[PDB]
Amino acid sequence: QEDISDYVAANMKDAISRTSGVGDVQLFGSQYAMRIWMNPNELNKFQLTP
Amino acid sequence: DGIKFPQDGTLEFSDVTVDQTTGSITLRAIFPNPDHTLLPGMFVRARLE
Repeated sequence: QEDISDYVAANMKDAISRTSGVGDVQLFGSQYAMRIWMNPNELNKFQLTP
Repeated sequence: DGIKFPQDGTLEFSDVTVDQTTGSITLRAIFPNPDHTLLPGMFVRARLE
């Protein structure tokens, strides 16, 4: 779902919005985002907190 | 600056103690220094095979 949503937001939203007669264009997904998943064991190992 | 050292050193005495704060051990390498192009205390990168 995320890959498809980002592809639509990148290479489909602009062209579809930039034709004749089209008003608001809404996206039903969310584009990419760099997710950083912590690990409490590793955080404890190096003496670190979020 | 990134200049490759013309001479080559050798690794010896891989340590066994583990640093608490970081979680890493230390290794010692020996490099011949005939031309005094290296000085004590400087920061360097090492390539190990």
